[PDB]
Amino acid sequence: IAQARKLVEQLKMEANIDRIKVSKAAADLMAYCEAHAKEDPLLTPVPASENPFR
Amino acid sequence: SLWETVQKWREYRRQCQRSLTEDPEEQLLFLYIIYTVGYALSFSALVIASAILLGFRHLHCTRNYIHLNLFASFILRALSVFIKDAALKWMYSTAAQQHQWDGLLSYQDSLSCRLVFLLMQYCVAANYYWLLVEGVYLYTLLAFSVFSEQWIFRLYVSIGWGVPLLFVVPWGIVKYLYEDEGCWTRNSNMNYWLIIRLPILFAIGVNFLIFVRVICIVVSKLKANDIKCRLAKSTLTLIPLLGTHEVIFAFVGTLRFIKLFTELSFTSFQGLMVAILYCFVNNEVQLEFRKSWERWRLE
Amino acid sequence: QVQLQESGGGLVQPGGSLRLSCAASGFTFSNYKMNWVRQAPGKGLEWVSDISQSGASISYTGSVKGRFTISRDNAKNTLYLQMNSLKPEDTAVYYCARCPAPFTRDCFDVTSTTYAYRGQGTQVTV
Amino acid sequence: QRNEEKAQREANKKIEKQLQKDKQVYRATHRLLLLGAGESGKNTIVKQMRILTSGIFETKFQVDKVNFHMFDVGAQRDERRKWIQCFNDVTAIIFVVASSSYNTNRLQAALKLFDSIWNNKWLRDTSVILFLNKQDLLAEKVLAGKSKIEDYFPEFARYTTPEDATPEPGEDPRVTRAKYFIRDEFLRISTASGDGRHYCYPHFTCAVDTENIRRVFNDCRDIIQRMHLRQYELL
Amino acid sequence: ELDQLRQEAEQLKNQIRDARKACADATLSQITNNIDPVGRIQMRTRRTLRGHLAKIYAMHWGTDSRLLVSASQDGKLIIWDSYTTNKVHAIPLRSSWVMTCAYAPSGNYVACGGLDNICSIYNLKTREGNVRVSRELAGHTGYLSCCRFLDDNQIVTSSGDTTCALWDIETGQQTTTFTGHTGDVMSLSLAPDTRLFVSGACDASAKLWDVREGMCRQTFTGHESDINAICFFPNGNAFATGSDDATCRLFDLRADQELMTYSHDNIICGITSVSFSKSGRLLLAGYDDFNCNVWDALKADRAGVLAGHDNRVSCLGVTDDGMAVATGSWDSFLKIWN
Repeated sequence: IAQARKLVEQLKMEANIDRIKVSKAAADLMAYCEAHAKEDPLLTPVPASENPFR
Repeated sequence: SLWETVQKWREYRRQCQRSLTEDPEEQLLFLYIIYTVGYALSFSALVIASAILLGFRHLHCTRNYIHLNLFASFILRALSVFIKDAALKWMYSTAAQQHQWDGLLSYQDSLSCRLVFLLMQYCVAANYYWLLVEGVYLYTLLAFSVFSEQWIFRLYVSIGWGVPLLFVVPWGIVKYLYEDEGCWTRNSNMNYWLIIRLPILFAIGVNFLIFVRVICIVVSKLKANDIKCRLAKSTLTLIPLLGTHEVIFAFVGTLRFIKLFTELSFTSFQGLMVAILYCFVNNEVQLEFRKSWERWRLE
Repeated sequence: QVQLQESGGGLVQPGGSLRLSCAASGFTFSNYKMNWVRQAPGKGLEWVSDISQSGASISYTGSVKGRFTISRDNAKNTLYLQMNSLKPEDTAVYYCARCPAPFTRDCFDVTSTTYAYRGQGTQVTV
Repeated sequence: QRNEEKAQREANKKIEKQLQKDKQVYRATHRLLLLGAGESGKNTIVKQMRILTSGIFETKFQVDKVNFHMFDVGAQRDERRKWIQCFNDVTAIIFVVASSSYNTNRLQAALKLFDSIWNNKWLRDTSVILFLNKQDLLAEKVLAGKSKIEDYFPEFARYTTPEDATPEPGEDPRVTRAKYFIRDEFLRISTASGDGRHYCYPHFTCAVDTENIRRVFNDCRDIIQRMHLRQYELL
Repeated sequence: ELDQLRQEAEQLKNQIRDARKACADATLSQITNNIDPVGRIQMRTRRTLRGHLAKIYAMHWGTDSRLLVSASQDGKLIIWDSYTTNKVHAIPLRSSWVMTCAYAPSGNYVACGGLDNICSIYNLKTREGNVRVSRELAGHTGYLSCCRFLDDNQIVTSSGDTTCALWDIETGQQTTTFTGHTGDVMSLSLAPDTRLFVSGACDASAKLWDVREGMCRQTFTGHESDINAICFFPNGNAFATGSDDATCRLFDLRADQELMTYSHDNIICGITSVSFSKSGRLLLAGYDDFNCNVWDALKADRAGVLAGHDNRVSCLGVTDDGMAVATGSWDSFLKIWN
């Protein structure tokens, strides 16, 4: 009985959350990717002189 | 053919010295072609094989190390036979004249012939003891003889290589200081042939016993779990690896035509058989080749 | 969310027949083998029947041999159980259970007391 | 400068020497996963050979100077499909069963447990040693009349004692027919869809038998020998 | 009666599902349908660390991207130097069944744990100079499947008894316990700021927890089978879940809904580990097909394959600065790729 009440309360507090549109989240993700990928070693390999594994 | 001629010539020289001082082939070519093509095929197969067992970083285990040592020993034996044949052919083709017979003796009594003969004998011994090493390793695997790697692999390498040296150098020293004629080719004393043949016979007997016991183990496995076909296949796979074929005649003109033909025909292709059975048809090598082709085809 | 719902159970006189249906939603029906597990009062979960991905391999427990039969409609993504010659000892709760991973011959802990991919169950009394 | 990197190289060399010693002591021991159920009796099996929250137990015993290292799993949850993958490198999986479990049945739940172990993806190579425990209590259960094995398993009526049966002297034929029916149920699963990579080794063990140390050794020895012969394609 | 509460919970779930559907204005595929691809990405094994006997479940990088700890199923932790392939430390374990390992952000401590239900913490900077167990954390009732340090003194452990816990080292007793998962928890990923985290379990459902608050916040579903791996996106507003149905998915916390599904009809075996690149543009994922894979998190098309492991790939880890990617496997090998 206690578990069922806890689950119902959890669902109740989960329902009332701020759910933004999917387009906004996708835009934020793309902004982060295209603004921070300029220095991703795997995406754009650095010259093979400063890599400590060569 | 020609060694009979040279021994007749040296006996004639002995007779002349005594008088002055004391008294006041088609089948050969056929057999040559047979064993030379066999040894060439074995050399090619094993130089290919040793580049597979030592170039994958996955098959590197204690089994494949002994297999690679076997392959190296077979390659060494074939190479020594090639050198022996080439040297003999160059000696007889270049020097065969009536007045140039001394040129034969000057190189028949030289140390080069003796060194080549000792290398040939050492190659034979180091090939008849790596089969024994493979047999004893398999027997230890199947007879709860597990022990440390340092105490096992180094001992096996010693048995395979050093012990052949350790019973071919006494033969070399006893032949260098006692008789020393005909570059130690023919057997002057029987005992001096035994001091190099008996350990080989012991190795053959031991690996034959190992073959018998392994076949008994396999029969016991197959009894409980067709059966005859599987047992025959296992035996036919095991015979070339352990060199059991040598028990047929090594424990023994008339037969000399069939004897030489069969012995050389089997011996020349033993290397090819042990390469095929344990480097190409083997499952692990095939799986690794397929995996390599899969991981290369992505491009 | 993975959902399994079984229906078609109830009180029946001995010797009758039942048609229990198992509707499945949230996953590809074909990839998974599926099970029927029953729990009698006073006893733990017990496994009864199983059908594989293609429906070719069907296996039963000893107590239901020659009486029950099962099938899967992958197009209608549902599982069936049919009973024949009911007995008083078949009064139990029936759970339509799934397989934790796809493309496997058989899978563990289906009959556990804390499994996740099983339905609420149908009470069948005789 | 070189003194530092030489110091780390010396540390690596000593560590590698320690790892070689640990490999030597590790490759020489046999790890067995002991399975079964709460009513099977594996507790008595562990206690009998214990003569040399926690989520796993440990018992070390030597047979003929061979290290056996048996893992009894305890204090875990009912689900066992995620920690069972840790035991895909063990020599064998001992699977003890209570033969007299029938009369609910609870013996079919043992077959389904053995069915799932046999065909698991990571246990396809691990051979299973099968112990039919409670072989004593089965004798009186069938020699009582109130057993009725035929209702739990209909096929017992149509089953005849196999020719290769070797019953112990003084055993009732009805006892032996029931005794060998249970064994042939597990050997039905093992011989079906198992190829030749792993096998099953049934035994009619008991809780008052001292040979269980020898039976595990004599079957682990068989498993390793069959493994070596597969690398040589000798089987 | 419980029936009416069951229908109430079902109606609540239906309402939440309807709200999530309403919030789905458009699919992420359409927005990224005209984005620039990255092209095929290839990697080569720069280092190969050897010395572990049995398989490897656990591998964790340090904060300096130079030392990594690796756990082996024979009862051994090894601290490597990825630059020089030099074994700094080799620590034997009391329990030979270790399913996880960690590395303190300060680098002072490591942790282990597994089938013995105990998490042992080892201090590598002892005054004497050896390595000994600082303390063990007993109290869990199931095999400890993961454990990640928050700081030198707080450690969160997920166990097979369906509950996660937060422990304080000095006290040695459970500070907090997060319950609610129905199946056993497989992998939890700490937030980049270590204020929240995510726990994926075997009930085909993940949850978001506030470590300070002590209870669940959001629940995410969609998977059809066991969740084997969880990994936070670099900015902490998303996470990728890999499961046994051989599909990966990306969930956004604020949207509280699945965004993109990385799947392919060829893939049959499930994912066993996931990780993200330092910029979040590259999602690495190990599989049971004995080889890893590389995806682009936006275009959702495979852009690379990491083959070279001849057994199951169990642990996959990208460095903090995103230079190298280490992969350990069940063949007892670690491979560093660059």
